[PDB]
Amino acid sequence: AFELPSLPYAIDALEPHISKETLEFHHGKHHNTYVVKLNGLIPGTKFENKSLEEIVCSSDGGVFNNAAQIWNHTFYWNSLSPNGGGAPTGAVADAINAKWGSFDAFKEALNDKAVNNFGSSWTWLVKLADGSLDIVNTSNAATPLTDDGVTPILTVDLWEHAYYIDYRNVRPDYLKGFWSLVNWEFANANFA
Amino acid sequence: AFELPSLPYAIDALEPHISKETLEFHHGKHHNTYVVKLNGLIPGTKFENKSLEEIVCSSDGGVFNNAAQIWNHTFYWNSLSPNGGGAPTGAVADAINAKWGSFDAFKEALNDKAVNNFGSSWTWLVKLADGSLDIVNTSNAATPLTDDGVTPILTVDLWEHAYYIDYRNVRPDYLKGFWSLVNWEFANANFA
Ligand SMILES: OC[C@H]1O[C@H](O[C@H]2O[C@H](CO)[C@@H](O)[C@H](O)[C@H]2O)[C@H](O)[C@@H](O)[C@@H]1O
Ligand SMILES: OC[C@H]1O[C@H](O[C@H]2O[C@H](CO)[C@@H](O)[C@H](O)[C@H]2O)[C@H](O)[C@@H](O)[C@@H]1O
Ligand SMILES: [Fe+3]
Ligand SMILES: [Fe+3]
Repeated sequence: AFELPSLPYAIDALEPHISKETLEFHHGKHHNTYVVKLNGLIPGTKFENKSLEEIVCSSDGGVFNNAAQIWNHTFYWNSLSPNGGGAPTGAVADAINAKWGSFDAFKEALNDKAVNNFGSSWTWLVKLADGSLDIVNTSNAATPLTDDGVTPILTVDLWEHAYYIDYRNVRPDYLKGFWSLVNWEFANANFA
Repeated sequence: AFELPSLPYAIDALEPHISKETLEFHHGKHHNTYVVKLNGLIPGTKFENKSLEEIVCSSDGGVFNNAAQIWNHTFYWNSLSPNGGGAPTGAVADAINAKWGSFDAFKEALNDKAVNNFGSSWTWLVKLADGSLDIVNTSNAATPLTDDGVTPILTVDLWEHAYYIDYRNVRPDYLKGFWSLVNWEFANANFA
């Protein structure tokens, strides 16, 4: 069966941006529930012996909601880092300049998409088939991982459990936290 | 310009089921925000002079998300009361018996609809064209108000801000608070 990946850092490693408690519920409870829920759904079904990605790329309903959420979340914890934040670097920094003209322009473009992403959703930095960076929003469990020629680069969870303990209703404050945490390294690895 | 309706009871009136804080953020911030956003979008569009209900039955995208959320929320506040909870009464109680056989059947039915309502959503007790009761789920800002022949009776907000402060990730606990607060007098008024 599937297992809950270990967090890539200490539970308080992302303080003061994302709290030890948010990580305890978000990773320890929510992510974990998606994993039990998927395990509880695959016994004696096609998805029996398949990899997570194989499953998301081939299901609908409950199996997809749960599998995608497991993948989307693991992608999310990686998008954050106790040593991330600040100016982008290497190849990603450059492709962001190619696309938006500047990092600041990219930042404002992402924020806009994220604050306005209606309901439980996800906002992604992606690499397109033409090799260019773009920002796309997904709702609930939808993930670009299932889009041909689209390479997820980074993601921001916008379901309210991701920031309500720490920022209540103000997404902009949460996003301020994300930019302090952004894992550019994970970003460049995915990009290249 | 639309306005934030006043809360039907004191901010601590739903304690311990729904805290003073949830109400301050939920009613005082979340709901207020929809009001300001729709008030910001109507000017210069074919909605300027229409009623809230008129807007939500004819709008799209942003104007709809907003107007509907205002309607849904106003309905939601009325579905709770410091003097509600417990067994259904009068007309609604007997209709529940007619459809589900027993109040408990109805209840287990509804809880199951609500608990599995993926992402931001609403679970509704609606009165159908045939005169019977049914439970239906909408996601994000969708509302049965836009379905002809379908009269909305009660609703439970399932967006996470509605319960996270008080219950974190456990919707069933939230639902326990909802059944302690159900406003049967409002349900019966809408049914009659
Ligand atoms: O995994 C169970 C089902 O979850 C989804 O359906 C639920 O959530 C929807 C909103 O996201 C509701 O409208 C619906 O009423 C719920 O049952 C999923 O779409 C279903 O295919 C799953 O079977
Ligand atoms: O009012 C702004 C827009 O809100 C919705 O679209 C946003 O939220 C969607 C998810 O619910 C995202 O997919 C989308 O990218 C966001 O822009 C609404 O559907 C749009 O019509 C509104 O313009
Ligand atoms: Fe999440
Ligand atoms: Fe709400």
